[PDB]
Amino acid sequence: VVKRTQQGNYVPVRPDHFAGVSVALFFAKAGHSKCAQIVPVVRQFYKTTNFSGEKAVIEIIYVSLDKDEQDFERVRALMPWCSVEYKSCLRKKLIERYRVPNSTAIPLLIVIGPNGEEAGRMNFQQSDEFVLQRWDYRFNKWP
Amino acid sequence: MREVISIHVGQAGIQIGNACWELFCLEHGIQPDGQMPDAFNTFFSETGAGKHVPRCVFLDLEPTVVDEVRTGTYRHLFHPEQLISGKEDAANNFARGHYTIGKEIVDLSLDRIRKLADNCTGLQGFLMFNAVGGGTGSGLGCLLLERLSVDYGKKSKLNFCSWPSPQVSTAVVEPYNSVLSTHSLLEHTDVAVMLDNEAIYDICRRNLDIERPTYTNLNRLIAQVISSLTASLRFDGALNVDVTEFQTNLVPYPRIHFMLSSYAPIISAEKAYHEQLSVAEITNSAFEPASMMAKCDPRHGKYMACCLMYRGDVVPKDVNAAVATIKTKRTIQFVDWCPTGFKCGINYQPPTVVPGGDLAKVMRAVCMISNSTAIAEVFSRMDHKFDLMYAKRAFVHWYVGEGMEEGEFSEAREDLAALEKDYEEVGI
Amino acid sequence: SQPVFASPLNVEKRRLNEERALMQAQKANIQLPPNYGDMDLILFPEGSLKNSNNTVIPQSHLKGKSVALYFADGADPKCASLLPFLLNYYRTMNEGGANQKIEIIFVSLDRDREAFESHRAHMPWLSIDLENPLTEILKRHFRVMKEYEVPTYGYGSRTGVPSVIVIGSDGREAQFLPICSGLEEGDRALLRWDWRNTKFA
Amino acid sequence: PTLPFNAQSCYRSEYVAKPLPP
Amino acid sequence: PTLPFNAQSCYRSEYVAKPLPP
Amino acid sequence: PTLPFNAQSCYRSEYVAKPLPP
Amino acid sequence: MREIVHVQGGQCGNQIGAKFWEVISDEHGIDPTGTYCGDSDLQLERINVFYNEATGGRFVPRAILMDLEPGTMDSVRAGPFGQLFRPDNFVFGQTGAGNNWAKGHYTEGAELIDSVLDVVRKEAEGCDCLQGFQITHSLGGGTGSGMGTLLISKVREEYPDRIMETFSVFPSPKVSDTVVEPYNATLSVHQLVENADEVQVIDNEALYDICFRTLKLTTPTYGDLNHLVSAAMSGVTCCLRFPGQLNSDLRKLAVNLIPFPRLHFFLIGFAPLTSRGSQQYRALSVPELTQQMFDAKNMMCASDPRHGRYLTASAMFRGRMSTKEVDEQMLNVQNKNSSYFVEWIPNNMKSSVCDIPPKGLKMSVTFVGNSTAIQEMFKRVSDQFTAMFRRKAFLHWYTGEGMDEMEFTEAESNMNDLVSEYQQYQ
Repeated sequence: VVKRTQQGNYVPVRPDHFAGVSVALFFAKAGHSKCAQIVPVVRQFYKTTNFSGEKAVIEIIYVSLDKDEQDFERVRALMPWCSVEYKSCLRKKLIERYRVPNSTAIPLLIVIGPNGEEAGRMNFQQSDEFVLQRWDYRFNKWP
Repeated sequence: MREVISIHVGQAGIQIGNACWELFCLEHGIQPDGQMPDAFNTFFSETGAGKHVPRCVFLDLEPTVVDEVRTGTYRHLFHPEQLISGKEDAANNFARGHYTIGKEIVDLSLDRIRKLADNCTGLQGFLMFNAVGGGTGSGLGCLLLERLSVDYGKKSKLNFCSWPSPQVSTAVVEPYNSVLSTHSLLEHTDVAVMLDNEAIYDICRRNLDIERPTYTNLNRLIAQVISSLTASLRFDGALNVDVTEFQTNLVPYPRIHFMLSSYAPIISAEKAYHEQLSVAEITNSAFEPASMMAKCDPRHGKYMACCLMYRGDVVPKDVNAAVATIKTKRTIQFVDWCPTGFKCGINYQPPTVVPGGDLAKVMRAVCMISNSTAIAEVFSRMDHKFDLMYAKRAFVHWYVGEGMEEGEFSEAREDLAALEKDYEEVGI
Repeated sequence: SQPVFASPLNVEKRRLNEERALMQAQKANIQLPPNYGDMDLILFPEGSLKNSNNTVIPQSHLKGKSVALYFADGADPKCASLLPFLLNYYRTMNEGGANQKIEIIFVSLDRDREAFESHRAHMPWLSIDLENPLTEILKRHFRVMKEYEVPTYGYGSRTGVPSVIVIGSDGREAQFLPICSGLEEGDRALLRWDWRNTKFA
Repeated sequence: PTLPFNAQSCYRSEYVAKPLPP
Repeated sequence: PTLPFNAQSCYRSEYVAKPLPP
Repeated sequence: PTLPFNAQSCYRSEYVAKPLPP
Repeated sequence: MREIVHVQGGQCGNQIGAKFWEVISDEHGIDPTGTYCGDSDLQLERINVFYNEATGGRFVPRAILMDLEPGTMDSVRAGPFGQLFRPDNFVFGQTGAGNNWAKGHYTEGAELIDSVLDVVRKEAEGCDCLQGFQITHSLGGGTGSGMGTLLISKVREEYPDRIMETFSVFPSPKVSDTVVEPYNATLSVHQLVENADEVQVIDNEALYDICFRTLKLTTPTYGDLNHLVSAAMSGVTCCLRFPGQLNSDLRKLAVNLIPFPRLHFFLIGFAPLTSRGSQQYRALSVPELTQQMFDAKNMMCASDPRHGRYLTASAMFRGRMSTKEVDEQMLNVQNKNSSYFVEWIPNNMKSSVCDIPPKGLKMSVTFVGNSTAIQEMFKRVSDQFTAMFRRKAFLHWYTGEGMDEMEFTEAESNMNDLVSEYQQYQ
């Protein structure tokens, strides 16, 4: 259901990767103005905070609300983190359970506790962009 | 064991108190349903199959906030009877909430209080959260404070009132309700802690750098304060102080019990972890006016008493060191007649956090409840607002129409004058 | 024989069990016909139930549940009023806990497949499709009828649409929730749902 | 041909289940 | 055109043969 | 096709987070 | 809990009232048939304030339609969202009041109140706890000004506790309908001051002026004017229907905006208001809302507000929003515009957060302001009244129907005091 993007093919990720870190679900579109705005700033933040030091510290599962295989793959191929499978029913399950309306609700960062629920909520549709540094992982990491 | 009853009156009382019960349920590891997967007995009862119910009552005349809790996530966490609702709002009229519509709901309120206090003897006292500027907050707040004072006369009643702010009001008839409630909580409550709405807006702006807050950010900070006051009751500590010894160390005269609040540190998620929360500087980050939670500059006041409650990795050596450097630091002034003006309380349990909320974990924290003579400005400024109203009887006809006698404005005015004079006298 | 006697469920249950009793007596002073206590049935077989995402869900994960049949119709204004309260109730029951407590199996009174799918697209709890005879047999067993169109054997129509009936292991009604009933306590009789006692053994 | 209702209350959106300390 | 009679008493609705506790 | 941004800043491109001496 | 009873009188009252129930049903997601669609708890948790269950699942309005010509009642029924109202709630006039406040109140309307007061008695008494009434009517017309004011008089002396608020349109400044406006408007105003708690003033020329420079519509029909005015109507009573951070009912507002009892005339406004063209070019934030909401060119009543002083005012914000910048903007607009406000009353403004935004937007505000600048309209109507009265013109209609000579002089004496009362507080 969850797919780790690497060089050459796509590999299932072990559930031991998510352990000891903070995992954020990233609700996004493809080709939307704010979506294309928020992809690269988050990519830079992710790169700097994971490569700064030894240990991986955060992990973001990207979840789409796209309408096309090609669009999903296009928006997914330019990101360093894992994603969720387009055909998996988990994606629509996540949508219905977290109540994104499918707009001002995009993009969204919901950081998640060990029980798969809302450990913390964060919206980008606002002038501020220090919210990337504001989300801190030292306070909500899984065992 | 020995428990405390929390009472919420009015809109602000409901909303502030719900953040309090979010924090208390979280730190004791009990679920929204109310069952965990004897330290918690100070805030939760037992109920049959290992489920815990709070010692709180929710009171409001309009249903629009208390009905919403009943349909919220914590629907089974509270007793159905403990959330009491009317049909019509008090509507910013202290006269209405005290005389007409107050009597039909006060009875239902003190029935549940009677039942919840008679569960065990040797309970500490009462915590009351209310809005001064509001209708039911001031109206029904006085009615319970009056009738609890005659029945449970001996025991302690602590008040955490959302006092109206200097510039910010979001109301117009609020000077009337302020001076009317002040006459009614001078001689019926024991310790009153004054809270300011726009002072905490200042706190969230410079310390925490939230340029764009909301009420959910307000009530989280209040919940951290209330937990710090009652931390000594729940968890084991090096040197505990209870709610009984609050009025002993902070109330020198029976009239003078209006005292400010402060918390430190109020620090962000990214901001905190890169700097020493030293015990020395955690108090230096408490005595400055900008950290004080009332918008009331104490530089032109004199400190009468002070009570500090530390929480977490705190040792007795650093507490005595931090007190000594403050007393010798010049910018604050102590009153001549009170040499031993400090009372230290140390608790072992670290501050808990609401995850993905606003604040962070810090290894130690301090909460301040300090009595000073700075309060003279906030009553004089409220008096200046009231004299303009009363100069030509504006918004009086609503008050007098229900059944409140005209002239209670006059006598409450001179009481606040009597309260103003006492504060000026004691600060010599 | 519970909660009714002359129902298709009870008739088929009596047939199976009494057949089995006869065969066992022949193979092996047992009492014929067998007791209601000694009667047994399988209610939802493997391919009966299915979730939101149309993946098949077995019998076995209904254990340790407060399970209820929701008899509902597409076009009924009363049903349309009832539905969002039950949505909120389901969400707030199942979310404030590590494991889930209550479970709702949907039984339809729609005229056709199109209406079934259109109304079912909203619901996240479990549902039974319209064409399965299970819906009709359960409907007659629990005495739900929109109108008296089918011959019932001297019964009174227990419910009108909509209605939620909490079921037990053997088809016995665990408790009755009075939305449009003897109490007429509509839209907040869902609060009366207890889950100490009503457990799907 | 209307649309779904897209106000969410301030209360419901942040007073949801909250992650227990370990 | 006729309608069937579909009504039963208070006693029949409230008092059925309940199964006995063990 | 319309032609892209192809520069990278010198500070990003040369002060990389260095591996530490042992 | 609380229910609000709607009364729709007159030509103007029916049309602005038919469009009012269109947007409330839109807000609560009611099908024109009467059913529900929209799968949210918020909409239906507080619906009995405006609606009633009918044992078929359908919600009927608590509205009483009232007119002396069956024509305009027919048009309201015959439109979509016409099926919604109860047939029994219609009351019919077999004669018709031709612009004459005398026959609307003294002669013809007097025998038809008996019919309609029964309807309002049946519906109001059946509820658990009445809050109050709202009445939409005209004052130019005969039936609106005449019988609408009589029904105001009758239920105040019957239900003296409950609140009353009126959405009344006034005679327009520049051009006019119902040539006897002062013989209808002034004769209603001296009675409206005596038996109404809140009066919200709407002008035609203000709605034309709003629809011109802001919305850039070339051809404004009564379709869009009634749609616009109804948007202000829902903003007032949103807090009764939806939960919010800072709650505000009608009684909340009445103690809030009324210093002294006899001065209870308001000035209504709505924001935001942008053209279809420039719809998606704006930054919908709390700085931009307040700039637009305090404007002379945004009020629904075209009395110039910067020619007077704001006595008291209220801003009831809506939407998912946030409580400090709305709080600071109230302080900011009050500090900068010090000459625009009154001195002896500090902290004039009010803030009321209503957490559910109007449908399809994200953030709005309604503005109800008790302004002393609306004394220009009472003078100008009285200026028109003096010219006709000194010449005994068009009076033979009124005195033919059974009205006194001395009643007109009493009415003029009443509003002249109302002008002088407001003039003193500048």
